[PDB]
Amino acid sequence: SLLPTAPVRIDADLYDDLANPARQSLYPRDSRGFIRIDISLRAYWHTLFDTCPRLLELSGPSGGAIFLPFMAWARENNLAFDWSFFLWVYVWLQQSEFRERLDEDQLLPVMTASATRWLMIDRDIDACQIVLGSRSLAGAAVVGAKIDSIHCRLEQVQQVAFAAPLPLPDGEFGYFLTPGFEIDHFPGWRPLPR
Amino acid sequence: MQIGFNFTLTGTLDMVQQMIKERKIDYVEMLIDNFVHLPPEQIADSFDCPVAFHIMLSKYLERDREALAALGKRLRRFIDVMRPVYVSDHILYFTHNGRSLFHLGEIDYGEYDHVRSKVEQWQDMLGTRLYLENYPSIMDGAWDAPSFYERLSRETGVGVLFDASNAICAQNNTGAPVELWKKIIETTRHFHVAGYGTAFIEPRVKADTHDREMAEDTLDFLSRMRTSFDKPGATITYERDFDIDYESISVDLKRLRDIFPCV
Ligand SMILES: [Fe+3]
Ligand SMILES: [Fe+3]
Ligand SMILES: [Fe+3]
Repeated sequence: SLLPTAPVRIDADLYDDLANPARQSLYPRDSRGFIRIDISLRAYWHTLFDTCPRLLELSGPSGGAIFLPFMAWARENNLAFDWSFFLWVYVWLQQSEFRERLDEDQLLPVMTASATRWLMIDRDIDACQIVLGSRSLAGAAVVGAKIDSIHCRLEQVQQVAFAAPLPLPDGEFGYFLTPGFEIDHFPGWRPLPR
Repeated sequence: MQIGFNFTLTGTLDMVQQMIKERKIDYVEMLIDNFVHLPPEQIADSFDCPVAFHIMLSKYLERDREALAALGKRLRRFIDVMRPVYVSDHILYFTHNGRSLFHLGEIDYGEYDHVRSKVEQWQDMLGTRLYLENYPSIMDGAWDAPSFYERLSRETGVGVLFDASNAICAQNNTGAPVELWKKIIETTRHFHVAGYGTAFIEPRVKADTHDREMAEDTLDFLSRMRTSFDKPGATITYERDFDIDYESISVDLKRLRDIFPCV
């Protein structure tokens, strides 16, 4: 009744293939290792496509035409699947067969998704806000602010406009962190992390 | 036993305060690393009841000591201001060779000496007794986990935050009986419970989703072992971080007090 662990035993045996969809085929379907990878693979799928549902307008409801080539692309470029995970998907889209169909209706949700992710996972005591910039978003930026009040009726991620304009980043995206909950200094765009 | 509820999202405050007013919960367990930047007094003044701390993304097994110490120092004064009933953390594999796992992995329980060293270092930084939660295993590591926690808790002085839903997932996924945790259940006074889902492509593999009411075997687990669970100062926190509506939580809380009534 239990599913066999067939070629492995513990989770530590499957660490390397938890984000490699091309490596799921080498496990027996009836095995538990196949399902463990499928659970982890669906976690990447749902984190990307439940947060950015309009990406499914490009790939289709299965999302395979984006998911499988990106997961292979991210393993080659040694991505870390950090808070910049969504932004790297957009960078891959710019070199893919969907590059002609990329507009601001697709750029904005992935920008607020990366700001929202950094919001929830980052644990730097000295970092209160993240500011996301883009060459496809001049004059504005996406600001992710950690919670500093339990009674704030606003979203923690906002699109803000800059009076004096900010230089467009070198790559498609750029970021910088603020010590507090105010932007009084532009330190220079930092390149997107892995 | 005291019944608690986990406070994770800032938008659920109005419902949790109502649960306290109607005496549906006795305390509130918090994902305290999510609210590390707001004033610690304002958040103690938001709940007219005791609170408990639950740390999620400390990553003390792998985080750099410099950034880990900064988090501990901040959590230390949250402990000072609020005086939580307990402070709890996890044993989880977050990163493999630099890539972040979106489905967190069960650590290899054969790495005791490494886990023991990181646990004593993290418990020292928090300056209190730390409780560690068990994993809802999918692979066969569930069989060697009960003796792993009993050894870790014996040498480092940590407690165990026993999640009944997680052990029920382990029994369903690998056959490891929940009775392996009997000795831990009769020792620790703090517990977790929640509903669990199923793997999409396989209804036999169970996953901790915290989005449903409690299962049938999870309720029978608490019922037939109400003596080993119930103790002086015993607490159990119902977890629901997805599908957060008042009524599906209300029935599960009532089923919880139905198992553990006063004397
Ligand atoms: Fe937990
Ligand atoms: Fe739990
Ligand atoms: Fe759980």
